[PDB]
Amino acid sequence: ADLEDNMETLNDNLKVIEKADNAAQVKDALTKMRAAALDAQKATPPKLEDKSPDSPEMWHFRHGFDILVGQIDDALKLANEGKVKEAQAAAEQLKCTCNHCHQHYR
Amino acid sequence: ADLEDNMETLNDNLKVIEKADNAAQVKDALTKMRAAALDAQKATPPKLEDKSPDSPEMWHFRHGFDILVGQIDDALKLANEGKVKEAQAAAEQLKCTCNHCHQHYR
Ligand code: HEC
Ligand code: HEC
Ligand code: NI
Ligand code: NI
Repeated sequence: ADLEDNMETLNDNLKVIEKADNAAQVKDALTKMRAAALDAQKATPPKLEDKSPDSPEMWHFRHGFDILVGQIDDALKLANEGKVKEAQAAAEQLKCTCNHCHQHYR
Repeated sequence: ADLEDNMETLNDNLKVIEKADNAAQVKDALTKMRAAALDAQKATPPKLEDKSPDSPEMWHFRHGFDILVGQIDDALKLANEGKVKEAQAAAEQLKCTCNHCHQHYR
């Protein structure tokens, strides 16, 4: 999917986790976010100056999703252990990683 | 003032906002952070002592304080509207910006 579809998937499913009642909902949302993050990882940010694939800026972009996926996996482990409240708190910690990447385009 | 002293001003006024009870305290602390951020913006950080003021590194360093000041101005607006709770949440959300500059420059 394109970057915009991925970002909608991420934003939508973070809200799903926030209002979820059970682990199945949290796990399903986190699984969808993980796929969307790995999809977006291969895209190019539209406002980036040097879009050269090996530029530090492009590596910092790709690495942002590595960090995001690691955090998604942290939350997935908690949800996999039936720790719904804890997984939800872990998902909230994603937000600063989202915002970090966005700030490179502001 | 130097970066370390301005950073102390920012860190301490973050705590003043956290324990504040009214809009006057929050406004006073945010205004103090705004001033410290604009003073810090004048400085070349240690890891860039080698770099010109028109260098892209320094443009982005100064831009980071503009982002932070923009967010402080949003929190000020909330406090001037008497939304004391929302202003305090906004001040907390600043910490993500604090950490992002640190990753790239500290
Ligand atoms: C880079 C490493 C990113 C991470 C991590 C996240 N997002 Fe993102 N997002 C990214 C880019 C390059 C952009 C476009 C910026 C621009 O030039 O406009 C976005 C944008 C969004 C949006 C706005 C919708 C859109 O532009 O199509 C949303 C709602 C969004 N992103 C959500 C989001 C969330 C919830 C994230 C973490 C869980 C997240 N993004 C991470 C790049 C990156
Ligand atoms: C760049 C745009 C920055 C923003 C935004 C914020 N800070 Fe910062 N901070 C920055 C640098 C380059 C440094 C290193 C200075 C040095 O001489 O090494 C720092 C350091 C700090 C510190 C440590 C201070 C010390 O005496 O070692 C603190 C406590 C700190 N910064 C706090 C802080 C807060 C709370 C911020 C947002 C509200 C914030 N900083 C923003 C650069 C930047
Ligand atoms: Ni970054
Ligand atoms: Ni000093």
